Amino acid sequence: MPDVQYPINTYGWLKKAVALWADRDDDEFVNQIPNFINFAEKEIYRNLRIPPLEKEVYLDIKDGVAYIPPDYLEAQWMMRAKDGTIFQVTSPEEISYRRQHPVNFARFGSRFIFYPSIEADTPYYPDDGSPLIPAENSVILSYYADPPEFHEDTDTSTILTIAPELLLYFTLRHACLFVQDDNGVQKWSALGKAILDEMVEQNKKQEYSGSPIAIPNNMTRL
Amino acid sequence: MPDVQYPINTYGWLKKAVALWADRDDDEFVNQIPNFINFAEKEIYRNLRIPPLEKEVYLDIKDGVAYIPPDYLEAQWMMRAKDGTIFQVTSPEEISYRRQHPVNFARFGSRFIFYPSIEADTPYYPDDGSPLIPAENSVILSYYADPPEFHEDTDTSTILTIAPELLLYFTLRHACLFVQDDNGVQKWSALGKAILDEMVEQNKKQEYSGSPIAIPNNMTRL
Amino acid sequence: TSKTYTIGVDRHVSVRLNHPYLFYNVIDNDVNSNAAINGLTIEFAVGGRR
Repeated sequence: MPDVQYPINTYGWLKKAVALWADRDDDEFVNQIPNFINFAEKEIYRNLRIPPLEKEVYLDIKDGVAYIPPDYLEAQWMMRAKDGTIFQVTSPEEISYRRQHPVNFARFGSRFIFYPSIEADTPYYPDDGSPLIPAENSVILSYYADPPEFHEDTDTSTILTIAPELLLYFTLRHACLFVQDDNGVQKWSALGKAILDEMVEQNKKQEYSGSPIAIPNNMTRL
Repeated sequence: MPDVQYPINTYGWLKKAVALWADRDDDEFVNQIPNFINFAEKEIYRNLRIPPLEKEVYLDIKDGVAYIPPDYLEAQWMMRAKDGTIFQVTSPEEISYRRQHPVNFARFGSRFIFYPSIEADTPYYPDDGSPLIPAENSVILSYYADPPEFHEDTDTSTILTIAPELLLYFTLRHACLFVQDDNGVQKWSALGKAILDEMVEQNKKQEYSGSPIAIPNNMTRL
Repeated sequence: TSKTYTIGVDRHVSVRLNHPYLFYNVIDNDVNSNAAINGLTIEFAVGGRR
């Protein structure tokens, strides 16, 4: 019954296009549409990893530590605004030693540690209100973040602009679960997975793309 | 019901030819034709790579930060116009070393880094002209770019000049998904893939092609 | 949904539904018609149930 534009971009239209691609249109079903959608986006973001959801951010090292962002899922490079000087990661069982007798950081519950006992300061922020005079001593982190659940109609996300059919099939999945037309389940799921792998490969053929890699012969003086 | 031309130049006709093939046009179905298509082209471009969508482009570095264009997907060679000279790509974990103690570069989020503080340049944004006579120090990029989603009947793309049946089948795919005729799905999909791989093989046999290759045996000055 | 069926031209009618109890109407309003139906044949699939 419903009708939709061509270039699906909003949760608002998606909530209807789903009801469409499946024949049955009833309140036992629509009013839980959104639940299905939640399920699907969660199932995706749970293991999907790509740039568009990445993030730059400064930290607030007090003393060799820092508390982890609520929104954090998984980490990629960290370093200093200056000189680069990439950090690397290790376990406590080593860092504690390095305390007794480059940079090393590790994960203690909700806390990050660093051996050399650093100090960074999050920007000076506001006042007149033109920029965020960043602080010298700043370290910057790149981490994949939990995206926001829509919770709104007109709302949107990069995805829909990109790969909506994905969300579509994947939520149709849990829908065909609500009511037991499985074979459709299988179809939806297969297609979602195929799409997803296409994506990750789009990224893989990217992350090293430029020219032949060549393994560095990093040798310290002498 | 509808009709078409011998060549299917474009959308304005294709969106009808699809209704034709795939058996039916009943309005609940057509009005999503565009959506099926937006799905298919995406399922393609997500992993298809060839010349015709490539790009030449100059960059503005600013000793590092040189930023990634929106339209970017994957990067083939990258160089200077000056004297001819190729960069290669590496990780942060190496370029950072190059800092402390050939040209390399890497991918920091939405940023490109280059070890040496290069200064290629572009005119600043409001611009006024563009001829520029490429500033001696210009570097040029060769990268695959996200093509535009169709938005018009008389729109077009090389694909239709060259290989439309592909789009046809691949969108029939998601169509036969909208309405449950799965055998047709399998057939459409197999044919799409078998059409496609032909193209990449064409390109492969194109590349490195005109004659036999041989390991360069680069041996420096000593 | 509703659609015209014009004989000699159309061989079928595309209707999208999924409800467990279908209905149909056939209407013939037109003046210059002497058509008839011997029978139907409804194409369908199966979903499930909640």
